[PDB]
Formats: sequence, structure tokens, C-alpha cells
Amino acid sequence: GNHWAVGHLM
Repeated sequence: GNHWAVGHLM
């Protein structure tokens, strides 16, 4: 449910 940038970016 969370985003992607949260791990793919920051």
C-alpha cells in the first residue's frame, strides 16, 4: 500500500 520512492529513492 505504501509508495515506491520511499525505498526506490529515499
